[PDB]
Amino acid sequence: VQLVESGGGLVQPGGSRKLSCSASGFAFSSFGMHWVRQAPEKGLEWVAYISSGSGTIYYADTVKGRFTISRDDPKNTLFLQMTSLRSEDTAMYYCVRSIYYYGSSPFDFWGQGTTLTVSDIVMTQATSSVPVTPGESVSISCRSSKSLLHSNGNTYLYWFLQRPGQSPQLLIYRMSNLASGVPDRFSGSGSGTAFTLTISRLEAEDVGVYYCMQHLEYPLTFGAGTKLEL
Amino acid sequence: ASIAQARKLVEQLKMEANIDRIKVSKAAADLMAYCEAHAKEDPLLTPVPASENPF
Amino acid sequence: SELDQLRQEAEQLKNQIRDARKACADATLSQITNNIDPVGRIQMRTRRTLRGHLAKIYAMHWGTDSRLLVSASQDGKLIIWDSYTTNKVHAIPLRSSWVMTCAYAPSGNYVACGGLDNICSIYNLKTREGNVRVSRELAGHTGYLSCCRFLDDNQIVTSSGDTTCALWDIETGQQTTTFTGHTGDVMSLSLAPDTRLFVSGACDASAKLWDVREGMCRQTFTGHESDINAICFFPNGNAFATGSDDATCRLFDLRADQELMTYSHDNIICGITSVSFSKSGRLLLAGYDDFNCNVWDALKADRAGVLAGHDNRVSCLGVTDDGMAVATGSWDSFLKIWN
Amino acid sequence: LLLCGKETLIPVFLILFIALVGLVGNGFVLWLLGFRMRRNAFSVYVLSLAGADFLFLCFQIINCLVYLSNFFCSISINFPSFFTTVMTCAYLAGLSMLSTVSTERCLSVLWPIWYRCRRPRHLSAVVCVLLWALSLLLSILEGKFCGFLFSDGDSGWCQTFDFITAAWLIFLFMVLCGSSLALLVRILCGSRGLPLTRLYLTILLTVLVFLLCGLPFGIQWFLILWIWKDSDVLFCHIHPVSVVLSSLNSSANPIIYFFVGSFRKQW
Amino acid sequence: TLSAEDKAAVERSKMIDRNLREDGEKAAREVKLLLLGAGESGKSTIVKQMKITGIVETHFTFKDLHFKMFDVGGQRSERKKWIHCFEGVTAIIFCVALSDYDLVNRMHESMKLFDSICNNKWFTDTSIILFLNKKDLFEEKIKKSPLTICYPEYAGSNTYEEAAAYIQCQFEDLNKRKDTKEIYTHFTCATDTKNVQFVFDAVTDVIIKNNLKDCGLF
Ligand SMILES: CNCCc1ccc(OC)c(Cc2cc(CCNC)cc(Cc3cc(CCNC)ccc3OC)c2OC)c1
Ligand SMILES: CC(C)CCC[C@@H](C)[C@H]1CC[C@H]2[C@@H]3CC=C4C[C@@H](O)CC[C@]4(C)[C@H]3CC[C@]12C
Repeated sequence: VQLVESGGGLVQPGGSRKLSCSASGFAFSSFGMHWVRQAPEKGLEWVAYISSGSGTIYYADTVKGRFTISRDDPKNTLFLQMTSLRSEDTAMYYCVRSIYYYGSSPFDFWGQGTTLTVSDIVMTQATSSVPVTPGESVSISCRSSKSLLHSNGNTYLYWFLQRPGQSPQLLIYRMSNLASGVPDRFSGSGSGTAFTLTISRLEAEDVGVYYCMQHLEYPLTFGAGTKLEL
Repeated sequence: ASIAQARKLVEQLKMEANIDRIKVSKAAADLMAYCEAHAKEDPLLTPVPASENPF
Repeated sequence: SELDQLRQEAEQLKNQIRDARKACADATLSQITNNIDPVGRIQMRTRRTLRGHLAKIYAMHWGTDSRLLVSASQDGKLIIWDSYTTNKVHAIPLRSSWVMTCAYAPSGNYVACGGLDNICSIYNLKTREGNVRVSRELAGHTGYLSCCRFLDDNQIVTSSGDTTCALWDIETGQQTTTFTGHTGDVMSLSLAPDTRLFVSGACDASAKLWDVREGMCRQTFTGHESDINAICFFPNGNAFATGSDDATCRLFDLRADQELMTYSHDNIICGITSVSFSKSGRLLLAGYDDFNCNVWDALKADRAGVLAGHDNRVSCLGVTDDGMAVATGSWDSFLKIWN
Repeated sequence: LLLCGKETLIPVFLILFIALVGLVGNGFVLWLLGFRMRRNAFSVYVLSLAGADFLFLCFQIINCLVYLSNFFCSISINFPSFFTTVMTCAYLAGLSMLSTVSTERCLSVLWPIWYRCRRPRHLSAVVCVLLWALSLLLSILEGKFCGFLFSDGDSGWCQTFDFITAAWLIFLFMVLCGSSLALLVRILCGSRGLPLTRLYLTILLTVLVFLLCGLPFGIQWFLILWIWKDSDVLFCHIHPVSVVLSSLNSSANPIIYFFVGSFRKQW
Repeated sequence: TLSAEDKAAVERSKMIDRNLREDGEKAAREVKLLLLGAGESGKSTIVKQMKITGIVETHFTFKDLHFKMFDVGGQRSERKKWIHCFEGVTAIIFCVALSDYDLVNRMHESMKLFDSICNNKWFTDTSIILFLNKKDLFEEKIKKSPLTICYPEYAGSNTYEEAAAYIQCQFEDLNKRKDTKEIYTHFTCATDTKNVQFVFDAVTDVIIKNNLKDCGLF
């Protein structure tokens, strides 16, 4: 499983650029794709979403009209055509696979991201920095502006970890379920509009920024970013 | 030739004979006691209301 | 002759077994459960209809979460359905179309199906590549599979038309135990709730209680005069029910080692394709091939209800672990989920 | 229908009886195929035919009820002039579905391996909406040029395209008779496994239903009122008996084309 | 209502429905032939003539038509338990060796098999294509050995044609409903390219009858 993106670089503002992402080693036509970007010293901001089989395409309200997301399944490739670029589009762009069925784990694999340089429901992670000692337990909470509990019982809150110098990585999907490759020392809990991620017996390579995301309705919104330090 | 198969069948019936059988009154009593002890936990005996019914 | 006196010793053992088991027959289950109030009319309406198969369904199986169910039909498809939202979670194409059994792993990570290809194929549902692929094919079992049933993610017991059952190790792929002793084709299999023993019902009109550990027949049960197509344990793990082509179901108890009750009716002359109990075991749901299902009161042998929503032979049915639903697949390509 | 009144009355009771039992049949067939049963590609043709007979028979209830209000209760209900236009659209699309069903059975017997394998799946939908579009177009342009659509129209184009619509019905009649003819020649020359008596009776039954029930109201609505040049002495006799015949066709179409085709499993 | 994930679940289920209808209309436009007959009766000769461990499937194409032959006789069990799986085949290709009459009552065993298959409740209207095999062997064997030891009531010339027509007449007369299904008797040589043509011509009648059933005309 590998998403590797290309097509970044320097764009003079007003110009245009196509970003491309090649997939390798997973059934690419069965997966919905997201583009989630990240500004140079800010958090993750979701940009665009194309479904499996291109049947449903959504965008963020700040990019709607100027950006176009388009997949091509025989080449196993994803494109984002970006027209009339402004200076707030300077970011690092991440391709995300996500598959949706009963019991699935969406947003589970993220790409490595490309650097663009241009020359609803809100999430409030109230703590921006936590002083951490290894071996201890750390609880990280975030606030929603709406009850994320749906009528079917799922509370669509997603906990991601971005280790420094890397791409973010799914820890918990739907407030309580551990992702594959995630140890049992991570746990999540909460009620509607109030959630926490607990890390019992914290070791190293848990240092990074923790983002909480909603999947109740589009646009998908992340937290500002709770950062751990050792 | 066939007597090895016949001796296998005689040993099967020979372990089959020596077994502790309880009487069928006790057996029917345990079946009836299981069905009474779990009758409130059966959502097809008793009609479930539509609140906790997921259908 | 030595073979003739050996057959004489065999029939003497059979006569001693029949006399020793009628010596423990003092009172029928009808005579004990005649003061019990009946369950009344069981009215179950069709709550879901699952419509994606394009051929005759021979097997379904429920998940342990009582929401996912796998379904096998002759178009080379097994579909994993979300039973609540009527959605299709997975559509898994089969390498052989002729599929007469399917099972769903109790962890939920695997399905396994088999048929006339003589192979229980095992499919890993939960892959990082996102699709379903074949994990193992359990070859070498020299007859069509009638029923394969999981114990763990690593053990599975198959039954077949080479008169044998088997216990397999999935990861090595080689069968570890062979259960021999039926003389007809083994048509159905049911594991106990503790999974340390199981029953197999076959075409010699006899059901045998096996033992998964040491690998040999503990008890043998007769009483049907025709070939047994369906088998199911009671939820206690002590009784089981058989269904066959002489239009009767029968209840056997393992400790009493004999017949207790015959679920028969003179209106019914057709065969039985599937049985299951409810969660308390008061209802025995037999699927027939006069196109419907009957719900028998399993303690009094009344016929409490009729599930009559199919336009062909009811071929498979299954009750959830919750007891909240009964699904009934059939030969007219429709699952109906009843409640 | 108020031109003679007294001479048409027991035909009007046969209109209401036959159109009610045909409305029950067409609505039950439409609910069965469109919603309940699984549709094969012939069921698109049975579906559009049942919809055309549904519209035709319900508009004959409306034109029956105007006469029933005028003769008995004496309320002049003025149901408007474009009801006749969509009634004729229902009539021409019903006859075009009859001819298209006959052509499809001929194509399934004459080229059976094309019909099994190389046949496009949505060809029934394309043919149904194209002949419904041509039926609707001819009916509204006939209503536009004869005064049934917003009270304008010249007679010299009205008889000219009434003749074109009647030429369309005799073209549909020769397509139905030629397709049933080629179908019966290819079967009775070279069949092996088919029940030929039930097939013979069904094919000649559909041809005699199209001849003696459907086509008379069309040839008396599009030819006879321009050629025979009589408006009072014969119209009161031949108009309601023609509506009796085509209401009988539109009532007996689902019991031939669906109920014999599906519910022999009952008895 | 539906959340943002349940809508994508329903969209996934709809796309699975489109793949299921594509595969079902792909398999519905195909001829399924059940190959039957006793052992050592030239079914291997038949499956090398159409094309060139339980059930053997063979796929071949002839005159824009895709055929799947199922040789199910490799696996031995009680046939009544799995014979309902082939209800709905287009035709049953039965194979009978003509030169297997003097060996051991094998022709009486294949008549027993033909009586079981032809009068079955699942193939009550399925057409049968009957291939009488090894006819050159039957020609060279009928001169030295008579047909009396297979059929004792047979009175006729011990040439190829009258006794072969007698074996046809016996095999045609095993059915109880002559009006319901068709039996297409053919004779295979050692090597000839016309057996798949005979299968195609017998299948065309079943395709015509199924097309007429499809159009309500039966
Ligand atoms: C005695 N006059 C009393 C009025 C009266 C009589 C009989 C009658 O039913 C026949 C009708 C109804 C009626 C019926 C049709 C149906 C055939 N075409 C679709 C057409 C028209 C229009 C029409 C017809 C003609 C020549 C017809 N020759 C018989 C000339 C001009 C004209 O409108 C410009 C009709 O009139 C509105 C009305
Ligand atoms: C283009 C315009 C004229 C069409 C509108 C006509 C109206 C009255 C309706 C009545 C019944 C309808 C049909 C009902 C059934 C189907 C089957 C579907 O698979 C294709 C569309 C089709 C064939 C519909 C086409 C439109 C239709 C014929």
